[PDB]
Amino acid sequence: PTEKFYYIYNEKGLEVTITARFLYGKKVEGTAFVIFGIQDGEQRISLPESLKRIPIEDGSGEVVLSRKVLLDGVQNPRAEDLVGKSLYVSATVILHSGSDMVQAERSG
Amino acid sequence: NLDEDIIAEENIVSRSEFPESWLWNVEDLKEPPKNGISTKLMNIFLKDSITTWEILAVSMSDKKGICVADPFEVTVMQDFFIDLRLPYSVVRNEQVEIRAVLYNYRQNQELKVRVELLHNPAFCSLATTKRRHQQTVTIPPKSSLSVPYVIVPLKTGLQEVEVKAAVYHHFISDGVRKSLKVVPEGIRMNKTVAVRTLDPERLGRTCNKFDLKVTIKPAPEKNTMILEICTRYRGDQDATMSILDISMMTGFAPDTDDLKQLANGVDRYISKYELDKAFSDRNTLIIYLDKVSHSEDDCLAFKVHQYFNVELIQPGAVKVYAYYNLEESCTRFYHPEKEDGKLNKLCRDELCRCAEENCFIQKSDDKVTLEERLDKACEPGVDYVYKTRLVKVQLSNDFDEYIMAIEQTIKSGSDEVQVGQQRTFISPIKCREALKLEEKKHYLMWGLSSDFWGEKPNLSYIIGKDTWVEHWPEEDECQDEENQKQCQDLGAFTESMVVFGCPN
Amino acid sequence: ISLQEAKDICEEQVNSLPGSITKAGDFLEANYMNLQRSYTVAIAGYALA
Ligand SMILES: *[C@@H]1O[C@H](CO)[C@@H](O)[C@H](O)[C@H]1NC(C)=O
Repeated sequence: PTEKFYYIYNEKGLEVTITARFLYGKKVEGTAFVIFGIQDGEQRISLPESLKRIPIEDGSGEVVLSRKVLLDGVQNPRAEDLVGKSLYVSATVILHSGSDMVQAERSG
Repeated sequence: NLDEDIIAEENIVSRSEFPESWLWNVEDLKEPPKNGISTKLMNIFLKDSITTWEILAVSMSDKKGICVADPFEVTVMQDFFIDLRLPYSVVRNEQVEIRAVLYNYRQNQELKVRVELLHNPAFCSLATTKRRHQQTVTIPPKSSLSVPYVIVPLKTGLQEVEVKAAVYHHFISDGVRKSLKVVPEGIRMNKTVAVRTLDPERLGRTCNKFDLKVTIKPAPEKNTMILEICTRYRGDQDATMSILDISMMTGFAPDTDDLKQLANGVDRYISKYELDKAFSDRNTLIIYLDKVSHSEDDCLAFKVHQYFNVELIQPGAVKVYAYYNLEESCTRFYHPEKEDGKLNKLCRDELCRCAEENCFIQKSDDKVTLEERLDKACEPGVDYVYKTRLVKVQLSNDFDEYIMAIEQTIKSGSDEVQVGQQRTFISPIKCREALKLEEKKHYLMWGLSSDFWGEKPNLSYIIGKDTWVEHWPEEDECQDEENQKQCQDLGAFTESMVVFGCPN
Repeated sequence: ISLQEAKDICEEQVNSLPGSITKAGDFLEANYMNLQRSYTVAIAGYALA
């Protein structure tokens, strides 16, 4: 994610850059599965409405979570309870080969 | 023998060493220092694994103390190579799928590859000892291709797989050689009757998330057929994005425009490049779904075309799972005549062997003389040569059983055969009609000691690649002047076999 | 009124609802005075209530 945190008033919502590369030193061509969630200490809550199915372009990619979509999910719309909650992102990317598959995550 | 211009599989030094870690080394810094620096240069060898090798070190001098280092990166690769992608926990005696990805990082040069899945008696493959399984393919520069291979783990433990790919009008070859774990099930409890005479004589002193119905059907009007799939989820609420991995019967491709027609389809999407991929080696397809239902059958179907003509065709494969979870997947294999698309093998209590090699020793050759006839009968391999009469016949899906009536023991071998005895010979269903075999006919037959199914006295017989069979008519069916030449060589084969016996 | 009868019920599963309530009642209040019959008077009064 562009900035390490989530800014509550960032109208953009959140722009995310996906870098995917082979171990030997070459870039990957494919398609991605992006899912997010929230963690409250040891308590994690999954965010089902946000999953986006998204292409991967010459070892580079951009994904955008528009602020409109973001806010429709939330349970209690705005409160102080929300602070102290962190976000985690699980990525599942499949090659054009259809064969190899990688689970990735940004947490905290 | 079409083309002479490829590197022989027999000379394809595969990639062998794939440690997940190594060089646990410990080396000492004896060099005369300059600048206060002893410098060490350890000439080493580069493992047969293509990855950047990260190097981590620690200098323990007793005077200055410990010291971690800046990790060192050695970037390893070849222009063109393979990597093979397998599962881990496979189950012995269950047909599975693997995928082999050849990458090509040549910038402007396309490539034509002949690649063989290499034969292994631990696996039921399509590759017999003598009948190679070589697939020919073409690669766009700076692109890689996914090749499926469905197999049966016949044995347990650390099994290695090898595939050697060689190229034409160019230089390199490569080979992957990679092990994993095979294991057993142990149930053998499928709808047993109370006493089915399963026991021997001498002993003693799974798709849980998914509904998946796949059937490949034919077309009305080279050859094109229909692929049909029929899927569902088993739960309380409908499920999230599900994925399909679909792979092509050897030499197959979908209908490019019906593919396009389906992608605009509701709840579905296939990106453009795997959708406008080329007809040249379009072989593996991945289709992602928005959601899948728990309430009823939502099927799909589309066309497949035959790019290259080969008589025998790897089953297609279809693997479906929720976007999040691969391990609770469900895999089906298809084949139009093979029900559920499974290779023919031969099974007893916990053992199986692969029954997929040529039906019998090849017939119709110009040469049918006594000279070659005897030569294949004077070989040591021939354990038994019998002459019986097709008495009974059990036909079935799996195999087709011919009950043979041995009256004379021409040459017993490692067999204890009594006179006027009834014994069971098998032939796979794929072969049945090619044999043009009818009951009530005499047959003079022979095989090997290795080609005996079971243990004594509850045994059976198997007709293999090198088994020889030939019908024997009656006395009233050889008096024809047309049928002279056959019955001539039958009489002289017999007598000179009988009088002389075997030479040795 | 049918929607708002079961408010504080479908707030967790569907957070769209409060919008449909508000703008429907807005359409009421800006355009409630200009009615003639009492039936429409009565019901729309209650929903603004
Ligand atoms: C169970 O029976 C079915 C036929 O009814 C057969 O297809 C399958 O191979 C059997 N499974 C085992 C583990 O024997």
